Amino acid sequence: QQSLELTRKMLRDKQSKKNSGVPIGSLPLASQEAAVVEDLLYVLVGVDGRYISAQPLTGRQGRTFLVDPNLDLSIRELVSRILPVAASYSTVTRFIEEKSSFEYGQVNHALAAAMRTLVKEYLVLVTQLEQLQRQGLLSLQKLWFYIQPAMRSLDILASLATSVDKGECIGGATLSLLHDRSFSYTGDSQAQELCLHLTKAASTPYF
Amino acid sequence: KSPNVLLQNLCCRILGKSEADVAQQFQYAVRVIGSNFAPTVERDEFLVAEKIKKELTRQRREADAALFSELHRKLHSQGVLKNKWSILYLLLSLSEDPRVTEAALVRDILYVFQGIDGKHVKMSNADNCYTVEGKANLSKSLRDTAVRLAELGWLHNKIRKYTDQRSLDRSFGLVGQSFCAALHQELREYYRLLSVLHSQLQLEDDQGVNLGLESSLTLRRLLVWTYDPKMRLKTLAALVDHCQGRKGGELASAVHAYTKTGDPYARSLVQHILSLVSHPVLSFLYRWIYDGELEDTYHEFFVASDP
Amino acid sequence: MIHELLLALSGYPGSIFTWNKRGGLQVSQDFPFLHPSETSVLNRLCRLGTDYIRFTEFIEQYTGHVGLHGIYLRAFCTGLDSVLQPYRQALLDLEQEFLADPHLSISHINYSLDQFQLLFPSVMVVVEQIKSQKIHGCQILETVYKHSCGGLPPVRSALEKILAVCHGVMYKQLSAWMLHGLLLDQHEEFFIKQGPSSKQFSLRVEILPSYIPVRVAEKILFVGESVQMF
Amino acid sequence: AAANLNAVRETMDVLLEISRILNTGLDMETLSICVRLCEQGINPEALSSVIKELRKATEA
Amino acid sequence: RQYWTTRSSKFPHSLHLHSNLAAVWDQHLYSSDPLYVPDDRVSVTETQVIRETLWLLSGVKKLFIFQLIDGKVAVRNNIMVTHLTHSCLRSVLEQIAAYGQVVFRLQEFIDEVMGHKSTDAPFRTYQAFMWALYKYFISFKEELSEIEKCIINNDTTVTLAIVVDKLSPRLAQLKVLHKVFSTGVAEVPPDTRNVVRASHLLNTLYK
Repeated sequence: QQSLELTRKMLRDKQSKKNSGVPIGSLPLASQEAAVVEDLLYVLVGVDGRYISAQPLTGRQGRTFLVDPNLDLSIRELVSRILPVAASYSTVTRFIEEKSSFEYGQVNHALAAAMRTLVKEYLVLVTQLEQLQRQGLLSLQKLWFYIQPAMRSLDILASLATSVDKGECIGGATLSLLHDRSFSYTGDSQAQELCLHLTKAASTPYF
Repeated sequence: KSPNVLLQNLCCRILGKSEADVAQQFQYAVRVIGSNFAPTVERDEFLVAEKIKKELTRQRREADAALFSELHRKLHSQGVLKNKWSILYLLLSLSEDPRVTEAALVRDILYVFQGIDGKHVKMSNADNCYTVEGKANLSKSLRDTAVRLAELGWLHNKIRKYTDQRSLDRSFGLVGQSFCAALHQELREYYRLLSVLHSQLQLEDDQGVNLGLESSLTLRRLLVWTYDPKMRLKTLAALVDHCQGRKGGELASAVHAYTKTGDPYARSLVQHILSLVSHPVLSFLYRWIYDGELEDTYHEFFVASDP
Repeated sequence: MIHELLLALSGYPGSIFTWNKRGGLQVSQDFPFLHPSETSVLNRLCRLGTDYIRFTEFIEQYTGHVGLHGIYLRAFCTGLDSVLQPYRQALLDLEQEFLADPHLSISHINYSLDQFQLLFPSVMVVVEQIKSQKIHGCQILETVYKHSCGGLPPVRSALEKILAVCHGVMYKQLSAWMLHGLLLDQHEEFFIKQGPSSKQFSLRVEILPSYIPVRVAEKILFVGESVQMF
Repeated sequence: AAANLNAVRETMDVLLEISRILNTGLDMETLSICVRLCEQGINPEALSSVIKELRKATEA
Repeated sequence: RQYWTTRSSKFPHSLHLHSNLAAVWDQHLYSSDPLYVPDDRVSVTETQVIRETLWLLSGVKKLFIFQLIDGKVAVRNNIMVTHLTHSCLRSVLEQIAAYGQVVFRLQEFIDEVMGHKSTDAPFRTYQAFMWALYKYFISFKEELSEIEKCIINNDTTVTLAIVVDKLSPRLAQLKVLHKVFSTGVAEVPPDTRNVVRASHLLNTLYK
């Protein structure tokens, strides 16, 4: 909805300017944890888990989820805390889809592809997880331990994408965000690494 | 027995001095080795396999990546190795210097990716896409993953039909035929990636843990396998829709227009395609210059000659 | 299966692979292990198998025996055989690699033969045009030259090779007709026919290839007549 | 036994192939030593450090 | 070595779908068709196949798979190859048997001329005919013998198609000379003088 209108508007702008272009609660706690682990593994790729229904909220924010009401309190809390992975992935998917149109310019375009590459490695981690799940060696504690860095990184990238979207930033304005977010997250390599990567990638066409 | 033979080999072989000639070297080596056993993190060879894939892409040797993948196939086929992870990491370090059941589901999804309907999953033309038939046999997650995968198969079918049409007609001009032939270059990589996946699907028997391997293939594995192929086919489908009626210079401009995307992967692919398409155009120009004439039936040149 | 497959590709259909004379090579879809993708790949390959079969039939027809007759047609068949030869070598190498590793998928074979998958239909198109129009004599030399400017680099290279063979044959003819003024005709196939011979030759423009300038033609006639009368 | 010998031979064949295509810079004996020590639970990066320092001393 | 005896052949080989091809095809026929009754065909190795083919090329009279039916080489219909199937096997064998029958005709001509003149009328035209025949057959036989020697060395497994393609130029020359012989000799009856037959064959070869 919003993305289509934005891309149409900026394509028209480019054309005007450049003149071209059983109950789970009944289940034992271990079985419930395994089921929810598989469900969240599904959710990582944006597909539903067997006991969670994606809330069909699109065009306003990233995809959120609703768990089944038959769920342990602690496990429901844990899944609540771990959910933002799903919404951050939906956000990055929508971002990469929207930068598809050339009307965002190459700089914005080359932006999303970079995150696309990061998306790749994200899925790789998920594969790792599912391998451990294939081994049956995965516990929710260790799942959270592994995701915490990934949680933070996805949060950073989702914030960057949301800022670019809300500001409708194109060109140096995006780079300004890159200039700003570079300083916005001083004191941690977690965000500084990505900021440097994105600054380089976006500046290369503008350079 | 291990450490002695290790030190003897690494001294007499790596260095031209034997272990009976230089003494402290093997001492430092064994003390560095000593008191270390193994990482406690997951030691699945898939992670290092895609690490190698990423490195090879960084080396722009995707053909080499496919070759390494096939060699990995034989390596798992033999069953003579139990610690491939360590040897693969060592090879990575060395190479850095010079540079129904899910089995049926995956077989059917492969079949679809070859452009032809599978089993329990087929082209729903009512949906004009690929749909899971008899999905009550599976769960919702399985069918969702299948649909996400089969988007690529639908794009493949589209591009195959388009390339067959353009390979059929001859009034489509020399430049159009060159475009279609270049389009088949990427189809070649599509196909041999598919062949690699089919070969690894089962090997020939359950020799290891599963499929002739130590690790079972899953939809998630196919997902990471197709990530890059999916974007490749998306770019190609965009290109083919772009050049709907562009002929000769029309098409040459159209492709040069889509050369400005800014995705260095896709941008370089488009540049390769444009170079291939312009090669006939360049030959036309060279003939028109050196010979003062070029003859055509499907007028794709920018010079019109009058009878 | 795979060996039967390649032998069918070798022009020797098996039990599953049935060669209808005009129905082409087709698959006896009866094996319990066959799958729709399997059968689709099988049909895609039977395409090229039928192409090879028809190639062999035509070449035997117009190389082993003397309309549809003359040195041009035998040269056409010989060049078609030569162009198909690398296909045969590729087939044999694929057989060898299967005989090495049995875990290879038929998809690998399809990947390998995609090199000629596109090449074959264009060659069939050209040869069926030649036959249907009954192109005879030097006209045939023009025919492929017309198609010699195609857009398929593989097909274009094959056509250049066959056209070089045709050039060589007609260069033999022209050398014969120049260096000693000797006209050789199997079925009166030459860009020059006999004239009065009392003057000596008459051009054959209707059969002259398009890429032969007329000026060159009359220069040739002048030289040949001068030599013969001398 | 004989099948084991053929397996070991094709194993060394494949490892040589991957090494050569991967321009790693080793020969048959080096690879045999490496693989024989591979199952011994041996730190790879330490091996790489050792071999790199050996190769740097070679020219020096 | 003795293998032309009628005893059955049972041999070890790699077992695969394509290695057990004939057996698998017959099992499929029987399972699909219980009506199917397996036709007895002796199993032979490609090694034996190629040795028999070499013998036919040399013109060996004692043949097992090949039947000299009415003076023409044909196949034996009670033999099979597990790597192959019956239909294509027979197709290949008949493609070879065309050349084999040509060779048989050549052999009979040779034996007739050499009767296996200082008394009768001179026939030196026939003498040179069969002299060149023998020379060409000698070259062909050295080719075949080299192939056979490579076979007997028991090297890595080698397929028939290689030798088929190697001898294909020889197959074509075989066909050409068969046509020429039938034209210049078989056509003219022996009722004519040596003059008539000699001129007929001479003009055949000149044309």
